[PDB]
Parts: sequence; structure tokens; C-alpha cells
Amino acid sequence: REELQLLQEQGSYVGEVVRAMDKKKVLVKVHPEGKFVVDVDKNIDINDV
Amino acid sequence: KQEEERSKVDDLRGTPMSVGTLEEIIDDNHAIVSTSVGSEHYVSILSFVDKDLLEPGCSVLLNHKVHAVIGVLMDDTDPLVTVMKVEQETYADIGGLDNQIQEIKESVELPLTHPEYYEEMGIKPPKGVILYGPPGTGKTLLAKAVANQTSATFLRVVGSELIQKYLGDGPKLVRELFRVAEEHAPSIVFIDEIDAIGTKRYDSNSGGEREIQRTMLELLNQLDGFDSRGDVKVIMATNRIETLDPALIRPGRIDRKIEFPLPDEKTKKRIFQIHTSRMTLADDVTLDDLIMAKDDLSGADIKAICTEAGLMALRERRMKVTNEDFKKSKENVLYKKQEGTPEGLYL
Amino acid sequence: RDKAPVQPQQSPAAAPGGTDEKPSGKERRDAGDKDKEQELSEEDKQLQDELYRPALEELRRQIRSSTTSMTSVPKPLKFLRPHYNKRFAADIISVLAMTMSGERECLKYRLVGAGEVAKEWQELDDAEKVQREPLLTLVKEIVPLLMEIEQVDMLEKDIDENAYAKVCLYLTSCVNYVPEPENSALLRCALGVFRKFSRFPEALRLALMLNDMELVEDIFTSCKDVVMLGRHGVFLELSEDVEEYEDLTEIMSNVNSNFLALARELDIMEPKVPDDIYKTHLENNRFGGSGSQVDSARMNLASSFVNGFVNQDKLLTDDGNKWLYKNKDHGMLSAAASLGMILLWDVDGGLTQIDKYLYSSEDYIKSGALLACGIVNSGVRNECDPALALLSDYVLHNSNTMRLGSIFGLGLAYAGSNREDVLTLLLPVMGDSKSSMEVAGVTALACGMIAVGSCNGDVTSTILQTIMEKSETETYARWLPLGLGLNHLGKGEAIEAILAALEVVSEPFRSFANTLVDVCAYAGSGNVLKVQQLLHICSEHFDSKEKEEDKDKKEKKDKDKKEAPADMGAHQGVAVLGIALIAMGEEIGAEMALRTFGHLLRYGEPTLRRAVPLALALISVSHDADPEVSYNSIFAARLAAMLRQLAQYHAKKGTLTLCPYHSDRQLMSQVAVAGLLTVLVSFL
Ligand SMILES: Nc1ncnc2c1ncn2[C@@H]1O[C@H](COP(=O)(O)OP(=O)(O)OP(O)(O)=S)[C@@H](O)[C@H]1O
Repeated sequence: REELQLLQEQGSYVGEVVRAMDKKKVLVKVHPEGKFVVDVDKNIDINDV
Repeated sequence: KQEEERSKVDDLRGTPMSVGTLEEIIDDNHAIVSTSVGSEHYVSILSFVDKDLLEPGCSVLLNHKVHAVIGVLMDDTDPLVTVMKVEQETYADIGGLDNQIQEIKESVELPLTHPEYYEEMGIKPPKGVILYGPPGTGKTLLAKAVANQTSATFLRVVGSELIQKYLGDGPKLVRELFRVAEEHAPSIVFIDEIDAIGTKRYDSNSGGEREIQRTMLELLNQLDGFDSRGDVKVIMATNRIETLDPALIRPGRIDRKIEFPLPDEKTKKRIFQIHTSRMTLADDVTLDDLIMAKDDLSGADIKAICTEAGLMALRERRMKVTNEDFKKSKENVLYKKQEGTPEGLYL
Repeated sequence: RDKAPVQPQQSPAAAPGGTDEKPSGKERRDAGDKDKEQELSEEDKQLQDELYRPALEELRRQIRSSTTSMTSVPKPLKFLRPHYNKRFAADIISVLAMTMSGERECLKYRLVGAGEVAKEWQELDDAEKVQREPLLTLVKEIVPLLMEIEQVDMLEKDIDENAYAKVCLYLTSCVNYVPEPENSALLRCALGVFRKFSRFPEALRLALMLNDMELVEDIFTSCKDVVMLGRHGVFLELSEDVEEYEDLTEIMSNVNSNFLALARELDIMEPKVPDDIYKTHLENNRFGGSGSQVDSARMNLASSFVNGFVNQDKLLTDDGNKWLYKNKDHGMLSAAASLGMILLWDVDGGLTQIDKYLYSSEDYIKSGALLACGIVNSGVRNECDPALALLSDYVLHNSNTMRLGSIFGLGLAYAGSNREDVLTLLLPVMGDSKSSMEVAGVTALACGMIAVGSCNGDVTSTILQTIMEKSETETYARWLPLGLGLNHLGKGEAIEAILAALEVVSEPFRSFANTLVDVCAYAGSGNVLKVQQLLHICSEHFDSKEKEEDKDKKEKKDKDKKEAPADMGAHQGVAVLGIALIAMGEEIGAEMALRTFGHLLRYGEPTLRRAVPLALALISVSHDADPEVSYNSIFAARLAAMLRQLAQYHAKKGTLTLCPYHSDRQLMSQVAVAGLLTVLVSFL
């Protein structure tokens, strides 16, 4: 029940991704917007996208 | 060192790297960008990474906070390279136009490959030909056979391949494919079924009166207007003749035009033997009866008819194909056909 | 019908029952079974059972090859020794035996290495001869010489199919897909079956690759037995390398007195130039258009060179005078030798036109005159003598430039099996090694061009002394490896690269020499190991070995050139863009050549914008003047006009055309280096 402070800030939405690429980057179809190469996390690999 | 230079170029970049199309070449280290919603300030443009390589009206990397020009966009690719950038020849089964092959040859390859005649007889190469007729008789088929029958790397461009509702994606594909035709090689940018402006609409598409109108304006200004042909063979064949904007019916835009009837008895037997070869023919069946009854075989019935006749037979695992199987195959293929009176009532 | 009566016959182990069901198995084996033989897991229990156990193994191999296996399937067959053209014969022979004996032979070819496998292979080869099906049987029986005996046991009646299809496709996949050694046995058995055949050109290309002196004698005595003949000597000279022409001409001079006339010299060129004047009709306004480029004495130099290479007569030869007087030292070398370019014929006319510039007042005039005397023909060997005596100067005299000219002209004229008199005189050429790079350049170049096409090259003392004297003093270290690798040419399995790595490897000059030796050891076949070696070592920090190391592409992979386009332009070592520029070359110029030239034309550096017109206009010999006008609009320094005139010239595996452009591949030097540029005689 204490964990739930995480539930006050961001239910992060699904950003589409045309494809992956190196330099830790992708081609994200920002769904209600254009495509803008943006940052990633440090959990999954580049090929995973 | 160089690694520090790259680290600094990244320091200039904001982590959310938006994207904005350049508007005009203004080189006071700041440009006037246009993001997905058109953020147009005098935002700085990173100088060392090439600031002036990309033209106006081209996507670049953008910041979020100030939407500053972050850099040249990545190497973007349209969904048609495999069809356009090409990695059956003359005739695998001679028995059709047997002439429009030669004419498209003289109109495309002969001009393109040896353009030493238009100054030899004070002439000009054919800047455009149209070929049209029924839904499959020898229009695009000849182009497909002309793709292999040429000393150049042909390009296949489906007329609907250029239908993408992204902002300027119409003009974007025009720009891309034309930078190809002009800055890849003397190519053969074949575009078929280009008659799509007349009498229909889409659900996966917005209002075409103001969506593909400027798109077609860009395409026309590109192909046969400004940044003109030179030797850039992009010929536009069709199927109809009617529903088009006469802004290009006038010559210059496209010069020549060709139609397609359906093949004749001499060609009927030809494409029969072409297709009836795919089966161990029960030679007692009368191709000529099929040829005269089905005297208006565009080219689909022949293929479909023989394939389905083979299916009818080999449903029974027979080697020969009795006449009744051909009757059933064709009549399934040939619905709504009543060629009798009229006429029907003579000789 | 239903399997209910015929399925339970497999449960008992009765000998009469099995031996009356297994022939019933043969009968029902026309469609295999009622279905895809789902009787497997009920018959696999019968594997332990032991009269007609040959028929039992027949049934077993039938059902197993019906479902799947790789080794357990052919064992019953080799245990059967099939005993006891039909659709059931189709079943158990064509497809079944194909896959079956194919996996058997692959397993026995990669696992062991008995005779039973050769027995099966011969039986199936005869069976497919009865089937008469090539292009899958041949290509499957390629890897098991077995190939030679299969050929000479199959090649009796079908001449067109086997020879054309099999030989062409197998030689293609032998320079593209198969390595080299088995291609030698291919060559031997094809030579045999074609000695049994007609249409000598097959044996002629067999000699083009084998580099054999018995084949040429056989094809000559048979092409005299089969009396066009002038054209036959013409393209025999066009096809032969430098090694076999001297051997053939001497073995003929031993034994109609006309094959001596045809296949050495003076007969490939006797019908050509007259018919060139006859059926080819060039106008005179091109001399002017290419000549009306404003005089600059170096643009005028290049224009003199261009109009010298027009070939409808020798108009530029006798175009008055003062054009050569307008030129300068190395320009005078090019122009006095330009008269030989317009006159690459007329043995007697060559001397009567050049003796006015032979031994003349200007040193460069007489040197380029000897150069032209060597250029004009390659079978007189009488213009060699007046120069050979002079060549020795020992430091810096006239006969050193004359030695440049005459040594190059003699390496071009006569390239025997091993011509040592010119080598005994080249030993004082390399022993001098005059400060002018061209001296050692032409020394190594002539040694190679007379030693190219050798029997896997050679490790003779000549190039060894050359390596010693090159390592003595560190363009020398670039164009001496030229002649080294030229002497390396003719190799199929030479160990020259290893000895060169042993003696030569050093600071990147002799490391570049080592990689030159490496480039000249693997002309091209299936050896992709060295291809990944090159892929990695292209990332070496030295930006110069990259140049020739990647330029080796157009030689290594020239046949199926569809993969020759790489990411060299997408690479950033600008010399590698020049590498690709070279890799295009001079061939018929496909639209992909134009694909490269679309960007390689528009470049800014006066060196790579100078390297692109060479390849573009040499690859295309309106349409063609379009890049010419393109450069005319691109530039409008002096290098730009010079490369423009170079393209104007170029507009209008034989080793003869393999060295010169790699020699020129160090274009980033003075016009004195361009003084020897007029040696690229490689076109008809
Ligand atoms: N040389 C030939 N001459 C005429 N017809 C041929 C020839 N070769 C094949 N054909 C037949 O003609 C047909 C060619 O149809 P196409 O014109 O390619 O169809 P299509 O382009 O999809 O037509 P639409 O208008 O786009 S529905 C094939 O189905 C062939 O069977």
C-alpha cells in the first residue's frame, strides 16, 4: 500500500517505434505527434526493439 | 580530442531530440525550423555537424526546450526501395502485343541508351508515353518484361505506393524517388495505374482536395517541369483515358500514348500454348473453340482458365484434361458472358 | 483400399508372410502407400528381425527414406546392393536415390577419406544417364577423380547439353562458388572431352585459364586440320597471356610457315587498321573540338595526347610541327611517344616516322622516340638494338630517359617465357636506380610484364635482388612492389606471399609491399577466408595500404560483380572512395557504374575529382559526353582542365591490361609521374 505513491505521477503511454538503431536510439512514432528520436533505458538491448 | 569533440556535440543536444523540417537556408548560426506542429523561431543550428547539407523543406534533428536545430536527420528510407531500387525478360511465352514491346523499346531504351539521334535528326526524346486498355491485356505486363529487357536497372513504382497520408509524405516520396532517378543513375522509374485521381476516395486518407493536390503539384513540378528530365525515364502508363486532369494531357508533360486491345486468334493460340503447356494437354479438346467463343480474352481468363482446368483435372489426379474440365474452368472464370443474339442472329 | 486387411500383415515375423508382403510392397510402392507411409512406428519394431532379408532391407529403406533420415536410410541400400524408367522406378531411383545417395556421399565425403560408395555413385550416374537429367544430377555429383571418370563415361552422344550447360555453369561456380584445386581436374577432363569434340574456343579458354603449352599445340594442329583463320589467330593473340605466346612461337618455328606469322605479331594488326580506315569513319572536327580547348601547354599537352589517341588516317602524326616544341620535358616525352600512339601499326612506317625524332636534338625527344618505337609494335625486335647499347649511364644521363622508354617498349614488345638478356641489362638498370623514380619503376615493371603469367610466378634471384636493393633505400616503395607482384602473377598456389612476409615485413612501407604481394597472389576464386581477412584489416590505421588492399576487389570479385558494390563511399577514408572509383574500371559500364559515378563525379578534391573521369570515360568507350559537359560545368584549377582532357581521351584475364592502371594508382604526384602515364596501351 505504501508503494502506491508511484501511482501519482505517470502512467507512461505507449510510444510507437518505426524501428531500432544504434547510438542507443530508435524511430519512435510519438503516437499523437511526429517521429522524434529520443532516449532509451539501460535494460534491454538495441536489437530487442 | 575527437572523442571530446563528439561529447561536446552531444552536449549541445537535448536528450529529447524532436524533429523539425527546415524552412529556408539562413546561415547566421540559427535557422527557422518547423517541428511536428511548426515551431518556427530563429533557433540556433549546430555549426560543426553539417548545418547546410540539408535543403529547406527537409527533416532535421530538433531540440525540445528551444527546438534548436540539433542536426541532420538520420538516413531515412521510404517503404518502396525494394520495389524501386531493384536488385521474366523479353518474352518467356511470345504471344501478345508482339509490337508494343518493340514500341516501348524504341520509346524508352533507344532514347535513353543511345540519345545520339535527337541531334542526328533534330529531334527530341519521348518525355512520356501512356499505355492503357482493359484490366490486364499487355500494358503493365510489357513494362514488367521491359524491366528485364533493358541495359539499365529498371525501377518498379506502384502508383499507390506514393499514397502516404503523412505530412508531405507524398512530396517526400517524390523528393526521394526523384533524387534517386537523378542522383542514383539513369534509371527506369516505372509507375503504373497512375490514373488514380478521378472518381473514388479512401477511408485511410484525408480530404484529397487539399492533401494530395499539392502532392501532385510537387510531383508534376518535379518530373516534367522544373528539375526537368535530362535523361530521366519516368513514363506513366494507365488503364483508362478519361478521369484525368488535362493539366498534363497537353504535350510536354507526356508526349506519346498507346492502348491495348485484347489478343487475337494468332495470339490466342499463342498464349494458349503458353498456358496450356502447364498441363499434359488432352489434345482432343478444341483450343480454337475456346479461342472463338472466348474471343475477348484480355489475358487473365487464359491464365486463370488453364490453371483452374489443371485444378479440375488433378482433383481426380488425371494426367489428361477432358474437355468438360476446360468448360467448367472457363465458365467459372467466365461469368456473366452472353455473346449470342445480339448478334447472335446472322452469320 | 482400406489398410485393415493389409496393415496387420506386419505383426507376424513369418518368412513366407514377409516374403509375400514385401513384393506386394513393391507393387503398392508406385504411390508409396495409400498415404505418406504412417506404418512407420508399427514397423520399426521389425528392425531386429532377420530369407529375403534383402527385400526386408528394401522395404525398410523405402519407408525410412519415405519419412526422414541422413545415414540410417542409405545403410539398407548399401546393405541391399539393389537387386531383383517406370513411375515406381522413378520413385526408388530418381528422387529417392538422388537424396539418398547424395546424403550418403556427403557423409562419406566429409566423414571418411570404401568402394561401395563409388559403386553406388556409378550406378546412380548410369541410372541418371538413362534419366538424361543434368543440372541437378551433375551439380549433386560435383562434390564427389570421380568427376573425370563420370565425364568420360557420360560424354559420348550429348555434346551441346553437357558441354555448354555443365561446363559453363561449373566454371562460373568454380570461379565464384568452388575453390581452385578441383577446377584443375575440371580443366583436364574438359580438355579431354573437348579434344573429343569440335569448336576449339572451348579448349582455347581452357588454355586461357590453365596456361598450358600442350593445349596450344594441340589446338593449333587441329585448327590447321580444321581450316575465320585469320580472325582465329587474331583472337588467339587477344586471348593468350604473355607466357604462352613466346613458347608457342618457338615451338612453331621448330615445325605451313603461317602460324608463325599469325600468333606472334604483325598478323593480328595486318587486317585491323585497313578495315578501320574502311568501315570506320571518324570526322576531323573532333580533333578540333578536343583540340580547341584553350592552349595552356599542359592542357595543350593533354590535348596533344588525346588527338594522338584518335584511332581516318595518321593526321595527328603529320600535323606539321611546333606542337611538340610548345611542350615541355615530360610533355615532350608524352608527345614524341604520342606519335607511336597514333601509329600502333605500320612496322616500317613507325621507323620512317620516328627516326626524325629518334636520336634528335632534345633528350626527351629521342627518349620518347624510342618509347614510341617500342609502343608501335611487338614483333620486330629491331628497334631494341639501337637503344640497348646506350641505356647504361650509371647516374643521370640521356640514355637513362631513353632507357625508361626502351625498357618499357621492350617489356611491351617481347615478353617471353623468361627473357634474360633484357634482364642482364636490367640488372644495371636497378643497380643504377637513378633518382628518377621511373628508372626502378620501369625496371620492376618490365621484369614483371616479362615474368607475369609465369608458372605460379617464381622465386628467382632477379626479384630477390630487387627486394634486397629496395629494402636498401627507403614511389620506389610503391612501384617496386608493382613489379614484385607482377612477377607474382600467374600464381594459382604459389608460396610467394609467405616468403615476402618473411623477408619484407617492416614499417608500413614494406608492410605495404607485403600487402601488395598479397594482392597479387589471389587474383580471385572461392577463398572468402582472405575476404574476411581484408574486411578486418581494412580497419587498419594506415590509410595507404587500405588503398590497394581494398582496390583488389575489382580483380578478386569481377565475375559476379553484383556484390562488388560495397560501402566504400559510405566509408570515410576518402582514399576508399577512390578505391571504389578504381573498382568500377573500364568495362561495358553498367547502370551501376553510373550509380557510383552519380556521386563520384560531383567531388571537390582536385585528386579524386581527377580520379573519377579516368574510370568514367574509360568505362564508356545525349549519353557519353554528358559527364564531360558535367565536368565542364563543375569546374567552370588546372588539374580540373587536365582531368577533363583525360576524360576526353578515354572517350575516343589478359595481363596486358592488369598492371598499367595499378601502376598509375599513385596519381597524387607530379606530372613527371604523368610523364610515364603514356604507357597504358591496353585497347585494340
Ligand atoms: N507478352 C504478353 N503480351 C500480352 N499479354 C501477356 C504477355 N505475357 C503475359 N501476358 C498476360 O497478360 C497479363 C498481364 O496483366 P497485367 O497488365 O500485369 O495486370 P495488371 O497490371 O495488374 O492490370 P491492372 O489494370 O493493374 S488490374 C498476365 O496475366 C499474362 O497472363
